[PDB]
Amino acid sequence: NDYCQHFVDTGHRPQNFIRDVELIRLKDELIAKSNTPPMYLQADIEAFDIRELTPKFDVILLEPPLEEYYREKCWTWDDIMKLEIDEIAAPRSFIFLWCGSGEGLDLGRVCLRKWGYRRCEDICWIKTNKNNPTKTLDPKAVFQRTKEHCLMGIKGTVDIDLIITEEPEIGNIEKPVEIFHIIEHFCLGRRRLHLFGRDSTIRPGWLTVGPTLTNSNYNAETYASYFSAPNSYLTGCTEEIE
Amino acid sequence: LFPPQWICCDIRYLDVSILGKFAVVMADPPWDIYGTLTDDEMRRLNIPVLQDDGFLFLWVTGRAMELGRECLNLWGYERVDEIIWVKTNQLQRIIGHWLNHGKEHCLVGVKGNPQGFNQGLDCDVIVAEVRSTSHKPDEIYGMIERLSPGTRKIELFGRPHNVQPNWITLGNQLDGIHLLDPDVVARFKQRYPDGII
Ligand SMILES: O=C(NC[C@]1(O)CCCN(c2cc(NCc3ccccc3)ncn2)C1)c1ccc(CN2CC3(CCC3)[C@H]2C2CC2)cc1
Repeated sequence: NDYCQHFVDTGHRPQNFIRDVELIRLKDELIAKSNTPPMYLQADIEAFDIRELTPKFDVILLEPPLEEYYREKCWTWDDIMKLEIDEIAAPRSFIFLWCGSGEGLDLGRVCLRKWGYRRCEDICWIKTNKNNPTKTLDPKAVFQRTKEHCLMGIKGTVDIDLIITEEPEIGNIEKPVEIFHIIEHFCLGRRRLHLFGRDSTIRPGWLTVGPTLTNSNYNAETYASYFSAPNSYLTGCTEEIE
Repeated sequence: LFPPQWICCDIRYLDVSILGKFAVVMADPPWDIYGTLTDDEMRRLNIPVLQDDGFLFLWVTGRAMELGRECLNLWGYERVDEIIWVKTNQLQRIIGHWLNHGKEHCLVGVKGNPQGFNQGLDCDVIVAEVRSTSHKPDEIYGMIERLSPGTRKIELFGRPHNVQPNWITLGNQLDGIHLLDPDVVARFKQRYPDGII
């Protein structure tokens, strides 16, 4: 069965036919136990001195609002590349960068190198269209774009690299919550920053910073207190120390 | 000459200038991530002579995700798409040390001003069962045929199963030289009168 031909015939994307898309649940409970309280801060990141965010982060999730997310203030790759991400990352730390499906797959790699990371994984959010079998192409597009990439980068010394969900409604810019499961299951550390998160993405174990947040509770010293000894070096996948 | 053609050869040393221009180039190179080419050999490959206007399909993995972008740009292309192949078994279920790999990547580069192509007919995800080791899915040829039907195409580092109508396949495990396009046959005799490379 040629699913590319089938899509040409019927409009059903090939991913629509992937099927199924022991007990890694203790890990989840341990993640839940070590999670810091959610913390969040409304900040216009273009105007905001990023150094005010301390301590240095083990994990940075970065989700700038690309113009392409609005098909029917957007950030260009120009804006994104001038963010001083290297100033707030811990010397051994990780980044996950939503790059969309266009020029971001190239420019996002430029950003990762600019900030001192190398790419170790390319995670694809593959969007099914089971509930609506046409797309308006980017002029440069050769094919219909049915996925987005989240690049994982590393600086310093269970899951697959695919997320399959149905394509959200026109103008819903939300990314699949599964990216958080993937990140947390890596057990990379507990200082976790989500830049350009929203009210709807706030989450235990995470600091969320974005312009559309309606409330803040971020305090630098309160936030640092969660990682003071004996907790400074936890993976976020172990028991809290008694 | 529509039926399959091929040239057993070492793509490093073959003079590709004898082959003319192609609407589509596809390459599945042995990146140095077993017959490997170094990064410099990959950079120096004479891809630029093979097209004036058309598309490049470049399979990449590991660090070649970045190095293939480099070659692509150096060879004169702009990456305008990236196909991923989701590897499944016979039951349509899914088959890099941080995550398990469910997919292979194929960059799509444009050069010049291609016209008469049917952009938008296929989408950028392939779902297809794994045949053999290092075998790419046959679906890519259907997508390439619908994008640019009837045009002449060339594959670098192909294997015997990869030969296809409208395609010329170069690879060092093909069985000899099989050429039918008369313009190519002429330039081949002229450049290679004793039939050796
Ligand atoms: O086996 C291979 N492909 C035929 C050769 O023919 C064999 C032998 C060397 N190779 C050459 C090499 C050559 N010159 C250098 C030389 C000559 C003699 C001795 C040593 C070195 N000239 C002509 N072919 C290729 C091969 C090896 C790896 C992969 C990877 N894949 C699989 C993948 C999955 C979807 C597709 C993709 C992947 C996304 C990145 C694919 C094919």
